[PDB]
Amino acid sequence: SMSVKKPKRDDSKDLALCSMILTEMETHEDAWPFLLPVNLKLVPGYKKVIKKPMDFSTIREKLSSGQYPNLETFALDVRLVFDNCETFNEDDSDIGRAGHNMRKYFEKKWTDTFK
Ligand SMILES: Oc1ccnc2ccccc12
Repeated sequence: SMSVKKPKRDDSKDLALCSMILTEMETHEDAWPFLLPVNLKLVPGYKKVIKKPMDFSTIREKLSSGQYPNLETFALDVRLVFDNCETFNEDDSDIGRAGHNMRKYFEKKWTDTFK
């Protein structure tokens, strides 16, 4: 509360570390469904069903332009990519399995890096 501060976790390397994690996700062989925005003009249903589209290139642009106020807002967008994927794809489909794999990949990097 006012004039009562909790000890400050060092966040000086957060930007660099999130960038490294994102690079690792960008270069994963199962990242191909998530590299660019889904084409809303070519994929029936996507625009109406998925209220907040998100993809790696969009996360990269936001990270590079100071649009994440902290590391948790970055993690929220990454998870949104995989949440959208689960909403729109069957678990037993190529894209569906890719999403599950990528989420697992991300969360271990996240824990190992920050927890
Ligand atoms: O859910 C998806 C993620 C990435 N690409 C997609 C392409 C077509 C239909 C769904 C997709």
